[PDB]
Amino acid sequence: HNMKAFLDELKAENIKKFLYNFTQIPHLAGTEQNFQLAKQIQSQWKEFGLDSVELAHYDVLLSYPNKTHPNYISIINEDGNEIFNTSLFEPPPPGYENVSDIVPPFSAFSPQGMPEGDLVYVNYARTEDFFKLERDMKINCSGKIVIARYGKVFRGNKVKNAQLAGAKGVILYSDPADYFAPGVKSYPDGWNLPGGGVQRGNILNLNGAGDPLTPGYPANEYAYRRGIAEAVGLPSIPVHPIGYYDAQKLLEKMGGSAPPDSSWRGSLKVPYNVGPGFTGNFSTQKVKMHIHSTNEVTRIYNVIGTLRGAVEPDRYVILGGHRDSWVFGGIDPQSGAAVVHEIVRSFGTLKKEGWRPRRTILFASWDAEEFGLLGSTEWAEENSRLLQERGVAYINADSSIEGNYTLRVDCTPLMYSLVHNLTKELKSPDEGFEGKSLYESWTKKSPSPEFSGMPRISKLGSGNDFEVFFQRLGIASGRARYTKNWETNKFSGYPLYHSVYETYELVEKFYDPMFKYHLTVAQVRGGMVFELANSIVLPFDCRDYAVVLRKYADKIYSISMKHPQEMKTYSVSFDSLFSAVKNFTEIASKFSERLQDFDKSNPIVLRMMNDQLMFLERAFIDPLGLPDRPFYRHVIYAPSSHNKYAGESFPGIYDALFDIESKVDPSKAWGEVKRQIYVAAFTVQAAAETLSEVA
Amino acid sequence: HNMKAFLDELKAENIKKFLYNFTQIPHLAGTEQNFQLAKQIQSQWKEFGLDSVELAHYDVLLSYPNKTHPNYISIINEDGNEIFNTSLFEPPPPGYENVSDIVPPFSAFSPQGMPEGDLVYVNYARTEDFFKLERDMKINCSGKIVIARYGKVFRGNKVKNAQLAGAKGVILYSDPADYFAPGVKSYPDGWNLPGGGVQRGNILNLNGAGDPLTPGYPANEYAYRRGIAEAVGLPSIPVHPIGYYDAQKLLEKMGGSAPPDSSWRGSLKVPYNVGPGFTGNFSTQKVKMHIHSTNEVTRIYNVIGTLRGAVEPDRYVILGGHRDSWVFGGIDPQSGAAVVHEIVRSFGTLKKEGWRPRRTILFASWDAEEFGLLGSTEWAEENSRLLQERGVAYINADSSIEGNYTLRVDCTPLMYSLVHNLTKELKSPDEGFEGKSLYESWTKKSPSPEFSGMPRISKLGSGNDFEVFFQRLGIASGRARYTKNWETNKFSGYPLYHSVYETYELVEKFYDPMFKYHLTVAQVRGGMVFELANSIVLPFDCRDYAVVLRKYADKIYSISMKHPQEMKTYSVSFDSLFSAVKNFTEIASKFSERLQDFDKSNPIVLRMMNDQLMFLERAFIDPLGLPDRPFYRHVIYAPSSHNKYAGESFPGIYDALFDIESKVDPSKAWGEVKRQIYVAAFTVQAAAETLSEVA
Amino acid sequence: QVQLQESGGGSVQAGGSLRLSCTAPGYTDSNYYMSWFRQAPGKEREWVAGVNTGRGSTSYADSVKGRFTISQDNAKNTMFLQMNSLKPEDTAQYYCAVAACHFCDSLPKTQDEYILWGQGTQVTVS
Amino acid sequence: QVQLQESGGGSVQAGGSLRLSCTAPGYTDSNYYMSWFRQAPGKEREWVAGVNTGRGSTSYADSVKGRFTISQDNAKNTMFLQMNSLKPEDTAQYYCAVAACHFCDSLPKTQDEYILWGQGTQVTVS
Amino acid sequence: VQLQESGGGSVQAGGSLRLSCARSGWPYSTYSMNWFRQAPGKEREAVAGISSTMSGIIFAESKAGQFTISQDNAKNTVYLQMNNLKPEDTAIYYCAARRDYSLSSSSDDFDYWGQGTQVTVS
Amino acid sequence: VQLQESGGGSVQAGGSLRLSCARSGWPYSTYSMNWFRQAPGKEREAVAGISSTMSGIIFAESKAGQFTISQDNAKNTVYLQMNNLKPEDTAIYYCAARRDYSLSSSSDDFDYWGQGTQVTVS
Ligand SMILES: [Ca+2]
Ligand SMILES: [Ca+2]
Ligand SMILES: [Cl-]
Ligand SMILES: [Zn+2]
Ligand SMILES: [Zn+2]
Ligand SMILES: [Zn+2]
Ligand SMILES: [Zn+2]
Repeated sequence: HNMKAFLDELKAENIKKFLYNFTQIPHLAGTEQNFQLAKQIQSQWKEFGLDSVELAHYDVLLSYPNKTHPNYISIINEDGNEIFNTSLFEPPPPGYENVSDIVPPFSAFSPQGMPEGDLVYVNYARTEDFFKLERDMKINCSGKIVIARYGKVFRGNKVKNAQLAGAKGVILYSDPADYFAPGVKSYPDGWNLPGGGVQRGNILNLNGAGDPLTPGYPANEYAYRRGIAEAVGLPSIPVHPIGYYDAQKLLEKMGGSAPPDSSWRGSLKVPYNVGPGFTGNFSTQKVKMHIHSTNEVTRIYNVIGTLRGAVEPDRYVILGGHRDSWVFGGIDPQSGAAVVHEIVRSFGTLKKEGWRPRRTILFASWDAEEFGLLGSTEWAEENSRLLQERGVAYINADSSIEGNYTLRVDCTPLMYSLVHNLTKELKSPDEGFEGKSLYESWTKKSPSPEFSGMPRISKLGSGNDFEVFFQRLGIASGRARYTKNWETNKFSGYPLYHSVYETYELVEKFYDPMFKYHLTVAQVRGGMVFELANSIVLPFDCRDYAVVLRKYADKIYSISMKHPQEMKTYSVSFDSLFSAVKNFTEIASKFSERLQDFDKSNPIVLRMMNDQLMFLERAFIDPLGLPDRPFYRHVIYAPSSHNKYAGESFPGIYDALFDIESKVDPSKAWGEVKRQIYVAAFTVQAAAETLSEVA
Repeated sequence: HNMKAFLDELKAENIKKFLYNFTQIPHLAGTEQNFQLAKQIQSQWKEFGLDSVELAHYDVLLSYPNKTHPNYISIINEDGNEIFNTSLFEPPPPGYENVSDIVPPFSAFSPQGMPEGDLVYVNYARTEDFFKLERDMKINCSGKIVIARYGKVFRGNKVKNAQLAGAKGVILYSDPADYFAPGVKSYPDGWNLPGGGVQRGNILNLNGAGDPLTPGYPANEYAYRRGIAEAVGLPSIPVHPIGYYDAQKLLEKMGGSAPPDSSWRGSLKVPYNVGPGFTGNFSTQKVKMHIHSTNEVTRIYNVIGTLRGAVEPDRYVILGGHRDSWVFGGIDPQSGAAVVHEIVRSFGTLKKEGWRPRRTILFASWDAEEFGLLGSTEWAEENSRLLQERGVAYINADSSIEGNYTLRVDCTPLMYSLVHNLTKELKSPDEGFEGKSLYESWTKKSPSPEFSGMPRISKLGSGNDFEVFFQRLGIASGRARYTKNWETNKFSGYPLYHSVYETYELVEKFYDPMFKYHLTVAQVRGGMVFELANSIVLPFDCRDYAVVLRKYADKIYSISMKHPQEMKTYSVSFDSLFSAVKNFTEIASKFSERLQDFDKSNPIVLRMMNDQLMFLERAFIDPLGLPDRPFYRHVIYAPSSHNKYAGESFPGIYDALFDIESKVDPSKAWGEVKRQIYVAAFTVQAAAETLSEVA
Repeated sequence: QVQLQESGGGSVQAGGSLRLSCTAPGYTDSNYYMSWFRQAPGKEREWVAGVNTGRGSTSYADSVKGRFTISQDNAKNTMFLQMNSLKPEDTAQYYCAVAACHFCDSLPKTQDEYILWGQGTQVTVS
Repeated sequence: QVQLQESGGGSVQAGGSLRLSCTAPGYTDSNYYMSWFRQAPGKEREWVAGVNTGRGSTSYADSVKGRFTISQDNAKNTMFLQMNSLKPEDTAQYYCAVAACHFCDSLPKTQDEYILWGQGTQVTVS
Repeated sequence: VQLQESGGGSVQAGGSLRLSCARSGWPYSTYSMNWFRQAPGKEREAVAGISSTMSGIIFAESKAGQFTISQDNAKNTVYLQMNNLKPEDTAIYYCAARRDYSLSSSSDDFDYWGQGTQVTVS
Repeated sequence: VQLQESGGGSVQAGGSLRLSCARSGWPYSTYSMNWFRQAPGKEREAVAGISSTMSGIIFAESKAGQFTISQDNAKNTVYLQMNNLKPEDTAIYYCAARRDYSLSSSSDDFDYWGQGTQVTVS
């Protein structure tokens, strides 16, 4: 029909019912319940009217804690007896005691072992934290179990740095000062973190590889899995998370060096000391870890529903989010899963009406994402040849809600204007602002640093299922979710993240009573997909790209200007980069002027220009790829090798520039910097020529 | 106007005049004469009518012999005095004496040095002859200058194997047995090799890298050239070619082990012994080489003429061949250069009439090709983003004549039918067959082994400018030239190859006198280009591919069946590969059935199917690429690491299977074989799905 | 690394005048955003003033407007901040920051974007 | 490697009969191109016969046609070439080769295509 | 709610007497049962405590191998195995229960108290 | 075609005589001249030869340091330089010319013959 006929079709009650349904039982990846859920999703997508729903299957490596032998942590005395024991399982939430598929807390792909030794607090386990610990604090981190707090860093980088420091074991706990909002009760009284709440995640440095046994190729039936030794991203150290109750019972006994600064402290009633061992009369006893998990090849199932386009069937707009969850997963991904299911239902109703999009739409209930990107990467690897020449954009969908302040949107520059132009038509769900556009509230509470009247749109970054679609194949990606008042709190993400208490009741009462915020997130994502799949001209704007590009240029210039003298001694010049961005700007302006008045009635020229716009993003990836990271190919937004959480652009130059002070031979390091500048300038100029006049 | 108007417009007299023009002075790459020729070609193409002619310049590494210090080979006694000296310059051809731009005989990229030591004859310097040298002949090649005869192997592999054996110096000479046709006089009274004639070539194992200092990126003005230590493909041993007169004066004195085989011999009056040193009273004497050549960064120029398309300007059909030559080079490439210029002139006349191609045509007088593919690879690297998403096919053009028997054509299977279909319309230029199609003569004298009525079409292999366009970007490549009686002659290539005697008079009197075979080769290449540029639907045939595919499957199967027992112990199975080929066959049959009746009046569906056909070839390259050879990406026709001359398909499996018997770990090697089989099967299936129904 | 040479400020009674001085070595021929931030005992850093060398513009806060004007020195790598009509609540400390820019499209007003930081001190007695 | 076990041939007067054998170990369950090549004293090889295990088709040389027939052996990895009415130009030494095939689209007639080679011999007197 | 205890005895030394306590009518899903050891004339000190999620810790760490703590929810009982009796072990062992599963060693927090089975040692 | 031999002398020993022979009237571009040393009562053996391509080989390898051979096309002559003259070197020398540039030591092949210069050594 049209835009409004799609936006108004979305019902909050239907999202409520779907979220209730998907959260009554666990749906952990590679399990019978997840397989049943995948079959149900396929069936429902089928009678909704979807053109063709297939069930892709891949035998991918996964990890599970064995049922007979539980995993935990024990404080073992000198004699050998066990004194303190970590909770073998999180306390069950009210109303879900009968369910017996609650997998105990654990970190995926944690190798087996029974490490024993002393404990050292490592703050957030950041690279700077270790830099403190040996540069000034002077502690032998090698051969000692470490205890780390969640936040500010992905778990994979944390365990990577732990391995680099020689740690024998890593214990993960969430400090309440990082995961407890003041003035809010804990579940089931509130939405804070109960003492038994444990966050669960994957310790994997896949770097976009995907399946740790088939890097670059799908794990088909006739595939050749590598040996476990030649796996990619697999940690060589046992890790398993705990709560903050048992952490406090464990952290209190430790004694030694006082925490170096205020940030090395937390809300727990602990000295928060950094020194190894349990200083006191109980110095003999030490931590012992008890992981007995297993890594096995299990068949994962991705439900791919293709709804064929009417005008350009080749052009695929992909909207997909994962469905696996450690426990019921009420707020992630089953909130996003219900959002996706509602968009699928609305699109199927529109298909029943008779409407057909101008581009084929690829919905995809992915799998095994909590175990690394696994499923999405494998499905992309299998269909890389088709997507690299036919994909248009990939709209991700996961964890629609994390609070009630505004709408946080991370998207590529090409859809920037669209992200604005869509939000003007919508209605704000927040407190106040009745009858005002969602855009106005978004600007009011989250204003862009440059323009007061513009909202702030953060960069795409890494994580989630857009990684392989954006950072390897170079397909425009976007993501939107309702977000908290990040300016006035500390907790990164909601306290009840990847824990047992992520039930449906939590999302219902403590986050979204009327499920209106879910409704608006669904409106935003479905509207972005609809505008991508029902636009005569691709809703991209090169100009903004050029604009924002200049910024990071200055940024990547400015950090280099932290060493002016060096750039004079080695003749390091960014003038190639600056000239390339100036080209990009002028040529993008000319391209926009051309497309503002080019004839749209002609189909072949319109297809030509849409190909130009679509391949503009694909003009940025380099087939050689980033050093040591072949599957990270983007040169503007690919994750960096250091400070991947921060997300600094021009990753090659940044890693070249990162820690440039401490290099044995500055000549070779600065030569590598010049090489990265040359590569970046060449890529920008190549994209500009891709936007230049043809023949 | 049409096909016939372009075909008849081609004139043998104009090709005659152009070949006269380009062959009066040397046009070595990176010299003022070559720059003047490039400017002349650019101006001629501009005044013919070409839409836009550019002079794309690149500062690329090249090699030249210094004028003050000439390069030669000598025989030195014990006292140090020099006994015999090699010709400092081959005799000037009659009619060309005042010209002083003729460079002395040398091999490009040969490092400096003055090696001294004994000499060992290694036959054609193949891997097999070295294998004889150590396993059965018990000769330690390491530490001794080596002498090799040309033929059966590219010079790069010769010097590579010489380095592996440990040679201190490499000497190249042409043996009359393989370079002197019986019953034919020598120049200037015949087309055989005079004793002063020396063949010239570049010793580079580039593996498609291109510029040895900027692999993967164009050598722009702001580029960052890598150090000479980190260059790719540079030999570490001095090499300089000689004739057979001087070689005989040196070969005769050597004495030792007798030749083990009859193939270890030639027409020269030599014992052809393999043993090191010179037997008898002159044992003290030894060979000493005198290369003083220099490698410097010189600016090369590629004359690119773009003629804009009328319907699909994005789609580029590229037709280009090199223009550099060691000496006048009346047969390589000026014979092909004149052909290319005549096609350009005819196309310009057609454009002057008003005709417009349906696809943009890119003519390109390349440069520095005799120094490795340098210029073509750099221009491809510069415009890789444009070509790999917009290019259609690359029709190479070089050395149109090598003997008047038939028409040898090497092309990708996609246009196999085209090569047939075009050849039937043309007329035979050969002896006899007046008024009969070139197809009939080609079949009669070069019949396909399978079908008697079909002609024989070989594969692309490696070498020349089609390498970067086919083996890296996955763009269809074709070649056609007149060829000799390889059935009844032994000399690989015409005897006067890459020497001073490659003048215009040679090509006139001792080769095509009326320049009619040149006319028909130009007809064939221009017709292939015109069909590729002015066909409403891309003139490719998937089925033939599928057909021929099965063939190589059996081939790559058969080699593995040389070890049946091993294939059972490690469960090595090609059933995945066989199922992939069977899939490809059925899906290609269905696609061709759809293509036979799909509506052509709709430009959108026509563009869809043309994209399917065009990217079918591009569905074969893998972004990871072949092992240790990232720029060789084709998994079907890319040259192998071993036996690159032979050109066996499925290079990954063949290199995995090559010398599989002598492996330290048979399990690991056979696992690598299984991995290659899995990769090949996945790639074939991916191409089939690329040809499968969309949405 | 290079460290900014910041100076200026001091213990001055309310209603008087003062001046801040920060120098960025090696920035003699490059445009930059030189900005002045303030943090108070018990409070956070707040934006006071900023300059844009690329466009040569200047920006101040609402209350700082009229009160405080940026100044400059003949050497392009050194810029000043003259002070006047000091009021007692401005007892806090300041910091100078520079962010090298070539296009200099916009002036950053948050402490995150700036890279090089100094250390300043001043007392505003009643 | 595996080497073909071939036998047959012998000193037989002209106009008689004979039979040539060749066995391909490990080829019991795979289709294969089994063919025979003859090289004359002081001359090159020539094609005389061949079989296509994949399709069962058989082809012979024009002079060989009407003279020489292939006999299949009970073991699938072995086949025979019975001989009859030997003409003194069939004094040369034959050679048997196998080319493993799965699709087995066409029987090859050039010595380059075949991979595994044997050593057969026979002499014919007038 | 009755937290009934058992296991009284008067073993002279080196006994294996083991104390059992069950919660009847327990109204909360989560529990934190521990022991207190009232010595003659001394305040009751927490001995060992186990929560509803198998998270346990003995507070008499000097009596590490002396006492072991466990429980089973099949019959809703908690289990204190004692070995190597000493004459000073003569004390009145009480049990303590509470909803919040944090393992605490403070008497005032724990307001559900059992009979307090006495173990005598000679 | 005329090939004059110059460089007569009667050095007893240790001479530095400079033999020269030029192609006056030579009409072919390629030349392959050598020297023959006719000894008293002995057949003229080839001494050393040089082609038009600067490719030269001495044939009296036992006299490697004894004889050196050079040429220059500025004045169109070829040169033989001898040091440390020996008494047995007394002989009559001819310069021999031939169009084909293959260096050879055959007397009958070398059709052109000069008058010859006699070097007498005491
Ligand atoms: Ca994979
Ligand atoms: Ca390059
Ligand atoms: Cl998301
Ligand atoms: Zn997690
Ligand atoms: Zn998620
Ligand atoms: Zn060459
Ligand atoms: Zn060539």
